[PDB]
Amino acid sequence: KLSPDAIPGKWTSQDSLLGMEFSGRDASGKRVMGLVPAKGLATSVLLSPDFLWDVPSNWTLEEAASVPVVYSTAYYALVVRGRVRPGETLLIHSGSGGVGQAAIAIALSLGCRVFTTVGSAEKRAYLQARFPQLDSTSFANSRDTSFEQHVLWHTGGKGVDLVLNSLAEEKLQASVRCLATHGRFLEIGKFDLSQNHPLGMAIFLKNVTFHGVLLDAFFNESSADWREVWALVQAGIRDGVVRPLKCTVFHGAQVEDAFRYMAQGKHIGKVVVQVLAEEPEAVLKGAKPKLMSAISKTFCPAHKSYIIAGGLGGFGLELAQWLIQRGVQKLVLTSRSGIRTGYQAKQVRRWRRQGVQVQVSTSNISSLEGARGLIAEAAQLGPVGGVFNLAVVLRDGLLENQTPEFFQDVCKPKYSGTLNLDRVTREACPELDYFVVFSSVSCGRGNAGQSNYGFANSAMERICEKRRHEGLPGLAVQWGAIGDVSGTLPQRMASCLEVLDLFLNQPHMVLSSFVLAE
Amino acid sequence: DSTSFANSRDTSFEQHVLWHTGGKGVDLVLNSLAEEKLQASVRCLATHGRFLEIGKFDLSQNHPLGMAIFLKNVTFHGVLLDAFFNESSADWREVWALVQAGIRDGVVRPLKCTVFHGAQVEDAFRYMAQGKHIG
Amino acid sequence: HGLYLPTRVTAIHIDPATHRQKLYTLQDKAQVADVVVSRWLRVTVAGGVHISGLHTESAPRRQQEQQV
Ligand SMILES: NC(=O)C1=CN([C@@H]2O[C@H](COP(=O)(O)OP(=O)(O)OC[C@H]3O[C@@H](n4cnc5c(N)ncnc54)[C@H](OP(=O)(O)O)[C@@H]3O)[C@@H](O)[C@H]2O)C=CC1
Ligand SMILES: NC(=O)C1=CN([C@@H]2O[C@H](COP(=O)(O)OP(=O)(O)OC[C@H]3O[C@@H](n4cnc5c(N)ncnc54)[C@H](OP(=O)(O)O)[C@@H]3O)[C@@H](O)[C@H]2O)C=CC1
Repeated sequence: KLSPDAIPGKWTSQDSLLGMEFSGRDASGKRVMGLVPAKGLATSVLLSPDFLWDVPSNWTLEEAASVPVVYSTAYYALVVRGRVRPGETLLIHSGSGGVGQAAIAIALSLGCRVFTTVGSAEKRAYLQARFPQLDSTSFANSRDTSFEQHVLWHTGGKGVDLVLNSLAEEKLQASVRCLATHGRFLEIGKFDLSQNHPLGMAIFLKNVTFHGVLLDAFFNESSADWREVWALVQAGIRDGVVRPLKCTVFHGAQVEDAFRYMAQGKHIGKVVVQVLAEEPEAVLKGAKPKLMSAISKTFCPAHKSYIIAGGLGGFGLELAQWLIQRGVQKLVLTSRSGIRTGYQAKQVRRWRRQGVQVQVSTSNISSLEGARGLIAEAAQLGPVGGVFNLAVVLRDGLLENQTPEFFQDVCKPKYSGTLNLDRVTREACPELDYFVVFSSVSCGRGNAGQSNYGFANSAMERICEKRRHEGLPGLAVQWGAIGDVSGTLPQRMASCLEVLDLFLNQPHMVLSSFVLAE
Repeated sequence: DSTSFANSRDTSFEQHVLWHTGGKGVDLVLNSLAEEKLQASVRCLATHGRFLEIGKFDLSQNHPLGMAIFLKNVTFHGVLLDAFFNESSADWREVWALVQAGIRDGVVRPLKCTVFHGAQVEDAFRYMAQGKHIG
Repeated sequence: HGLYLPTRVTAIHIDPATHRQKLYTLQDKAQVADVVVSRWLRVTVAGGVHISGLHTESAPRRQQEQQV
């Protein structure tokens, strides 16, 4: 229901955007509960210390998993934006929900009169148990617009000072009518805001401050303003106001069950996932989290350098874009003519602006000295991590019109280049962990009139097989027809990159991929 | 400075502010204009902006306001000074203190004044009605 | 990244007379209209068309994945 890009901050990760809070151990073994823009549901997280509280002694790590997001948003909404003062009467929607409970806890501490809207009778009873200060006249129905009349009755018709609205459509309009003179309306939802629904300005004749609250802004900007909310949450924790919510603990192996349980919408409190059990020790100063079985997907370090021969070509640019998304920050792209088109210039400038240390070169891998120069440049950037070989020269024609010169030209970029790269990589590339060369289905199946292409591709496969036998990385991928950049319909670039992600992890040597016509 | 002026009878201040502010906008806006120009002013708010409305025409007529602006942390304020005369004196003392502090600190300067005698009250009303007065 | 479709446009102004005036013939027989996008001012101008306040929302892929 929500596009991943809607999350603030240009992530582009295309995955791992499913978490917001956690409670675990710091690198020193300290018990900490944190707040992260994304990538929360994981066995580890990389968070700045400005988003990490300390779990007190009473709390258990299970309880601490609920406080951060809910209490941060409640505090930022009320204290820092609504400037709530003691004695006021504020309306908080969806009391059972986490933010509702946090807001109720904050308000009652100051002394306010609280109106809450719940969904059923069980939630009403639970909230009565939690907060004895709430009377029977402090509840309404949240599934209809009848809370308007209730609040307008028990308030004498004067309304309320604050409205922590989280409902949409007609119910939002009803909440606005409950406001009082000098009122303050705090919108934490994102549906009516997104749809650009109209809001009658007549309400402002009465002094009204219609706020729009998005806590997600702080995570990526406005670091100066954050420390106010952090100080407020810490003060609440030490003073006793901030109380952990109810939790329903699921295990890591059953996360889908937790998601479905949430989707049913029958949870009162918070739903939590137990990635790893808490030890009885106060400070375990452990080494690593327990290992688990996870689907494999490729990533790259930052100190490694990567080389793409013929990277300025069609497939080369898309593969380079893919690699950058996986952490590559030092690249070498080889072409005989360098940059000569607009698309190449656009891509290289974009990557340089992103921070990557791109560097085009004219070191023709066909000549062994050129291969040594290329590897030397890559080293100058940093240790050579991987080498890709996407060079090709095409001189097609039936064997009748073929000549030895055409064979030599077609096989120089691919046959000779791969050999030179292999020799140099063995000589002076000890940290290399990828060696990929791109072949064509013609090598296996045989496409009429591409004999030299077949011979060049077939050689590249033997070198890769031999490398993998001696314990070294090696892989020859046999592609069909790449579409965006035989009886095999072309292939989209996205599908090709997904298949490549699959291939780099397999233990085999030569793998192929194509799409069957009809 | 010379780059800080625009035109108040046209919707062109939108482009001027956006260009000179780098496309970000203005953090705080004090608006006293009509419908099209109010909409123009709203499009000038930056993230974490604030909109101070002192006019009445749009508020009285209940013109629609798009709620998409609040995706940013914009805060919309309806400022009416009359509320103090009827209640909230304890709050009015804060503004009183602000004005007194400004006066004693020299920030508060008197405006340029045009004087009409008591017998000529009608002429004063006509002159202000024309709209050429400054001060 | 991903495909984005228009959802809202704050204002579009079209003036065919000025449009015909703006057009200028290329060296080939084809006619061309220059275009400028000012992402700061949220305005796109080409010939006699003036689009302002264009809003595009991400659209989920149809995931037909016809290619397997
Ligand atoms: N300003 C911001 O950017 C932030 C936004 N928020 C918003 O605050 C609100 C509270 O979030 P959270 O604490 O997670 O609340 P929960 O998801 O735990 O509960 C929300 C409430 O909505 C009602 N509801 C009915 N059906 C469902 C359902 N299927 N799933 C969820 N709720 C349901 C219930 O209240 P009822 O009993 O009345 O039916 C429920 O308690 C949300 O709208 C959230 O988007 C939160 C933090 C930051
Ligand atoms: N995409 C496809 O349809 C399929 C292609 N393949 C293989 O996968 C790769 C895909 O790249 P592709 O789209 O063909 O690329 P291009 O069609 O753009 O051509 C190859 C690229 O490598 C460069 N190159 C060619 N020869 C040399 C050389 N001797 N030294 C340095 N650079 C060189 C070219 O630039 P310049 O000309 O300036 O040197 C160009 O950028 C190729 O290796 C191809 O053989 C196989 C199966 C399917």
